[PDB]
Amino acid sequence: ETGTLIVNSVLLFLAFVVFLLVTLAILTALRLAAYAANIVNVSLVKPTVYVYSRVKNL
Repeated sequence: ETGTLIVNSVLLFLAFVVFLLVTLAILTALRLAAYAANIVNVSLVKPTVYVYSRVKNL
């Protein structure tokens, strides 16, 4: 091409999203591992919402 970065970006971005979609949840497996230092290696992001607003306020 003569500088077409849309065909290479639109094609990659597509295969990229799907990758991040699942690859994302994976990162979660690590988070729960943190709670393992207290009781069990189980945790969630629901109770973490408290920070959602905090970070936003900052």
